[PDB]
Amino acid sequence: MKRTYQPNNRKRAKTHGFRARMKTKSGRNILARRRAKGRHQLTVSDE
Amino acid sequence: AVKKYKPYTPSRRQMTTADFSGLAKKRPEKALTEALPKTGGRNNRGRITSRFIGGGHKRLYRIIDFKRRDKSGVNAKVAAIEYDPNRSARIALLHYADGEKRYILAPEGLTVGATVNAGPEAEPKLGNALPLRFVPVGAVVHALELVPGKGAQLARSAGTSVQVQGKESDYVIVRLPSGELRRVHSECYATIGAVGNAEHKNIVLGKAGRSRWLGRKPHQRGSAMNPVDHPHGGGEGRTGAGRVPVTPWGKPTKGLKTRRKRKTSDRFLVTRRK
RNA sequence: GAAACGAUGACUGAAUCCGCGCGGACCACCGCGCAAGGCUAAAUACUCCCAGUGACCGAUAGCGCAUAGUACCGUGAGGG
RNA sequence: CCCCCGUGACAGGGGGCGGAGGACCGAACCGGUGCCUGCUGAAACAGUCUCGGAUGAGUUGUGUUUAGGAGUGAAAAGCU
RNA sequence: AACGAUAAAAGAAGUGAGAAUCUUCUUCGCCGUAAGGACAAGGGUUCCUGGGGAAGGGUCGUCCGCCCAGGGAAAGUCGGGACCUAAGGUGAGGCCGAACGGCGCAGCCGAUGGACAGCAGGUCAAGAUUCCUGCACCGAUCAUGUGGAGUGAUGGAGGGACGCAUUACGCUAUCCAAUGCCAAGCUAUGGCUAUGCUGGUUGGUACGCUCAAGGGCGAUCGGGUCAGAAAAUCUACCGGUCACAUGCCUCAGACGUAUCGGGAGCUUCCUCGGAAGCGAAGUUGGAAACGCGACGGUGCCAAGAAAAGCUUCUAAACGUUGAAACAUGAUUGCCCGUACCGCAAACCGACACAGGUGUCCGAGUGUCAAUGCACUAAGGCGCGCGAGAGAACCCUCGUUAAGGAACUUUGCAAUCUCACCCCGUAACUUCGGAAGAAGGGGUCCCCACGCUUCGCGUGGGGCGCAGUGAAUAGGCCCAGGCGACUGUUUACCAAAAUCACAGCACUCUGCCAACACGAACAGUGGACGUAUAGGGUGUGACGCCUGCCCGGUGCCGGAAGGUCAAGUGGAGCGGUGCAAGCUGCGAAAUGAAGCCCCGGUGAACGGCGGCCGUAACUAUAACGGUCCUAAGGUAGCGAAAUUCCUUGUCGGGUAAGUUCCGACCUGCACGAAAGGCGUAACGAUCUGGGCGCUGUCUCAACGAGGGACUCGGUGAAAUUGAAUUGGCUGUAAAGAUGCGGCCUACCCGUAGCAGGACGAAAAGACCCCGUGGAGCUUUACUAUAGUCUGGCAUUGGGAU
Ligand SMILES: [Mg+2]
Ligand SMILES: [Mg+2]
Ligand SMILES: [Mg+2]
Ligand SMILES: [Mg+2]
Ligand SMILES: [Mg+2]
Ligand SMILES: [Mg+2]
Ligand SMILES: [Mg+2]
Ligand SMILES: [Mg+2]
Ligand SMILES: [Mg+2]
Ligand SMILES: [Mg+2]
Ligand SMILES: [Mg+2]
Ligand SMILES: [Mg+2]
Ligand SMILES: [Mg+2]
Ligand SMILES: [Mg+2]
Ligand SMILES: [Mg+2]
Ligand SMILES: [Mg+2]
Ligand SMILES: [Mg+2]
Ligand SMILES: [Mg+2]
Ligand SMILES: [Mg+2]
Ligand SMILES: [Mg+2]
Ligand SMILES: [Mg+2]
Ligand SMILES: [Mg+2]
Ligand SMILES: [Mg+2]
Ligand SMILES: [Mg+2]
Ligand SMILES: [Mg+2]
Ligand SMILES: [Mg+2]
Ligand SMILES: [Mg+2]
Ligand SMILES: [Mg+2]
Ligand SMILES: [Mg+2]
Ligand SMILES: [Mg+2]
Ligand SMILES: [Mg+2]
Ligand SMILES: [Mg+2]
Ligand SMILES: [Mg+2]
Ligand SMILES: [Mg+2]
Ligand SMILES: [Mg+2]
Ligand SMILES: [Mg+2]
Ligand SMILES: [Mg+2]
Ligand SMILES: [Mg+2]
Ligand SMILES: [Mg+2]
Ligand SMILES: [Mg+2]
Ligand SMILES: [Mg+2]
Ligand SMILES: [Mg+2]
Ligand SMILES: [Mg+2]
Ligand SMILES: [Mg+2]
Ligand SMILES: [Mg+2]
Ligand SMILES: [Mg+2]
Ligand SMILES: [Mg+2]
Ligand SMILES: [Mg+2]
Ligand SMILES: [Mg+2]
Ligand SMILES: [Mg+2]
Ligand SMILES: [Mg+2]
Ligand SMILES: [Mg+2]
Ligand SMILES: [Mg+2]
Ligand SMILES: [Mg+2]
Ligand SMILES: [Mg+2]
Ligand SMILES: [Mg+2]
Ligand SMILES: [Mg+2]
Ligand SMILES: [Mg+2]
Ligand SMILES: [Mg+2]
Repeated sequence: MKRTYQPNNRKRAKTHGFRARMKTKSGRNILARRRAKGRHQLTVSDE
Repeated sequence: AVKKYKPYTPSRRQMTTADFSGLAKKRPEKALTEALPKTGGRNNRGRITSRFIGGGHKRLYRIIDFKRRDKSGVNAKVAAIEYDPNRSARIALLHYADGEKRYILAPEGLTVGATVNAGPEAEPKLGNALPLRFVPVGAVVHALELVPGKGAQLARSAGTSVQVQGKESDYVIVRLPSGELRRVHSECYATIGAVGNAEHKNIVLGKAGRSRWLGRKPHQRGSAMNPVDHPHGGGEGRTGAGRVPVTPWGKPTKGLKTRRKRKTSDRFLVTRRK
């Protein structure tokens, strides 16, 4: 019928982004633990 | 007294409605009309602490100073008796002879425009701010504080009357509406009379909607739920209990005193609400 | 457990030299000791990185990659 | 509300006028009642025909809040 | 097999290496409250030009949303920011907390909202309230003037400022009519020769003693200090005073005049067709918004955000020979967003996918009306495989002789029925209702007559089988069970008898309320609520009602006594050294709640039950009824959603009735708020009967459309030990094509059937096993959040 993924720019960014991911400890942690895996895709800010 | 309804719709029989024919029709004073948002029962953690709260109709706060001692020693005159959706009672509009308007709670009878006072130097009339000691023995009153200046926290629902059993020490004995006898520091304030609305108690709600319109989301028998959900759950049929009646939290409902056993109030209650 | 000693949470908070602490309950004896103040290189651990070697691999092996955390999947963490 | 009609201890009865309702028929919208088709589908849940609400406890956009023995639930251990 | 909807295509012309598919033309077919148009969210160059053809395209492609290259997007007035605040998110100091951290006032962020200055036309291949033309508006700084003394905040008030439903007058959009006006040409095929046919018929701005429904509206003096910290020309109370009708005020809109546009077409050039010039009319009549006048009127209970801009006062402050306000000229104009797809081939669905996606505009004819139905306009398409065949069978549809539920688990399905008007309408009832009950009759075309119209009644005529002629369009009734009702529910096998509900009932709760989330004396909900409130629990409208048992459990209360922890107190025991002594152990009495114990408590948990004997073979259809726990069924009901015996017995209906309805009572095993028994009405509930209608059936037939079959194009799948894979009897691990024997059988294929290959699909979900698991339960075990409780610390003086 209708689907799981209905994009929302403001949602996307205010949810997964960088100011967001750094706002919390475990997101700092997500950050550097990504960086280590050599992500080009650091964060949905980087889309 | 109460409006009623011919049975044109199934639910438009038992339904009943207030008598607001004595309500000075008016959009409550601007500099007194704060904004109440609703709270699903969730608190600042977003979990439903209170349970079963939901929507209804947009409401606003009308500040009703209860400590009249901010303007006692002078009088005001009643200007209107408008309709507050947040109180079980009706409220009235004070025009203080010296400018300032206020809102106070409205008692039983008090006709629109009677000029009422405030101060220990006040006549036992309906609507007077009067300390509890200066109140006659056996007089009828409401709006009673648990300390001078705090705020009136007693007798506020429709047609309620705390009754001066009489003085004693500096703590005046008092008859709470619940059927309880309470000591009150005679420097406490009062507002003479029964609350009024009174008719309230009786209005038949009539249909689901009418519950919703006051924002009381549908209540739920745990006897519906399942084990996982709540105590009385499970079973194979419109099932009994199998344990003693009990809240979701398992702390018994039906005949279990719940007040905290040691307390500071325990030497101000001469009797029990029985 | 016969539970010494240290160690602290709550109550108690002694002696300072003819004194204090321990010697696996506890006592005398007889021994080892100076609580309540601090710093301290050295040997030791690791290895993102640099170099040298190899009865280690040579394209399904070897890191995941002869390179790429890319293509691709995932709203995301993440997988790859 | 407004007139005439009614006085056995009786709320009443006609006409005007009025616009009430979890009223009614019914598109949009909301939902899935029965059958059939579809079942390596057109689609990981639908199509046609039929049917339910259709001013109410209604329908929906946007911003936002609550979560894992936790949330949320007009209650099916459903949904997350 | 399939090529992704059965909206449908033909012929000509062109191009090319090649064409059913690409480009012109002329038709046909489909959408037209869309399948048109405009936005938003999302996507990201998909837009336009020129080119390409590997692959993407379900075939083909010369084509494309694919490939290449190049271009295209323009704002002071639209939208967002340079302004505001909501929910929410934050947040120095502040309150807490093993850490990370959790709170949290002001302030700040936060549009989905408040605020706010521009409209009409023109055009690129591709932009448009941006650019260009024409005429506006707003803020800002300077200057010449009118200056000629006040300006008016980080505080004051006013204002901003709001609900649903229904509705009066005026009006615009916008659409219809016509021998209005303008323009165009023509005579068709029997006629028409215009009184026919086709098309167009006012947008902006400015003024104007012109017309105008609607709508807002008071004013000034004085008092009270005590209202807004104070101030106070203000704002709020009190008082006085003012030509009620009103005028004061506004002008949606229309009429006039002017000016700028636009306008059917007409002309001219010319290159798969456009470039450029020109330009007529501008009427009467009618309809009419969800739009505007507007913040209008009335009714209603459920009682309808905030803040800035804005308007008014005053405080300081610098001024009071440059204070405001104003006119005019100059001058200035930041930041991103503007292409295109945007109900879809361009977003979300892995796809050029029968799904999903929020707001606006959405013409005409016919129709009681309408966003309804048929057909259309503008516009948009014919959905990216084709052609033929005209078997079985399959899907969607038409018609049907005689019969009419014989079908069957059941009328499942399908027909009946169908709109508007007029007649008429039952038991039952809560007087609302049932109810569109039922059952009839009318409906089209013409002429005359009346009436309030487009319209309609009446009268007479006319035609066809029929006149809501086509399409949209209820079958109805009798009687039960369950629930009262509208609602809710298992996303993706259950929509109900579930659940909710209004109502009633028990209890709990006196405010830092119980109760609930919680590192936690934080903070929060409860609630800015206050016992006519709040929590929890149960029943489930309404109506008559709701009995008997307090022994066990729970709960409330009671206190004599039995008691019980640490702690208080240590008589006495012993270890040791000569010893003063250090020490190990430890008894009496006292001692907390709680349990034992005494009583009360059912709309608390619950309980309201055992049994007697019959002729015969160790036995079957049947018996009438005395009654141990605390009591042993009051009303009402009863073969039921409950019934074992079971198709109980009787009655009704049927030709015939395990079903159904009434009664019966021997209730295996109804019963009163886990409600009892009823009840109008409601029901995509469930059950039986009827009337009507019917291919459901007897029993199928003919026809149609889409498949299946044939040809050209592209071309999957699950399966698969390997096969060169017959039948009967038998044997074999017991169901053999493979062994035995005997029969039969030439090689290959095609369309079809579903018996076999214990056919495929998922290591069976039933069952047993595992000292496997997880959910749930309690008076199974153990802890434990929480919570009660004595002592201890915060923790103090005193009086007796
Ligand atoms: Mg309830
Ligand atoms: Mg259940
Ligand atoms: Mg279950
Ligand atoms: Mg439980
Ligand atoms: Mg239970
Ligand atoms: Mg120690
Ligand atoms: Mg190799
Ligand atoms: Mg490799
Ligand atoms: Mg309704
Ligand atoms: Mg649903
Ligand atoms: Mg085929
Ligand atoms: Mg196709
Ligand atoms: Mg076709
Ligand atoms: Mg041609
Ligand atoms: Mg050629
Ligand atoms: Mg084609
Ligand atoms: Mg469209
Ligand atoms: Mg293109
Ligand atoms: Mg191809
Ligand atoms: Mg070519
Ligand atoms: Mg915070
Ligand atoms: Mg906005
Ligand atoms: Mg604006
Ligand atoms: Mg703006
Ligand atoms: Mg401009
Ligand atoms: Mg009108
Ligand atoms: Mg004509
Ligand atoms: Mg002719
Ligand atoms: Mg014409
Ligand atoms: Mg502010
Ligand atoms: Mg863009
Ligand atoms: Mg396609
Ligand atoms: Mg599609
Ligand atoms: Mg319209
Ligand atoms: Mg139309
Ligand atoms: Mg239509
Ligand atoms: Mg298109
Ligand atoms: Mg042939
Ligand atoms: Mg027939
Ligand atoms: Mg016949
Ligand atoms: Mg049927
Ligand atoms: Mg009647
Ligand atoms: Mg009828
Ligand atoms: Mg005839
Ligand atoms: Mg006829
Ligand atoms: Mg029908
Ligand atoms: Mg129901
Ligand atoms: Mg389901
Ligand atoms: Mg279903
Ligand atoms: Mg005790
Ligand atoms: Mg019989
Ligand atoms: Mg019941
Ligand atoms: Mg229903
Ligand atoms: Mg029958
Ligand atoms: Mg072929
Ligand atoms: Mg062989
Ligand atoms: Mg053989
Ligand atoms: Mg087959
Ligand atoms: Mg197995």
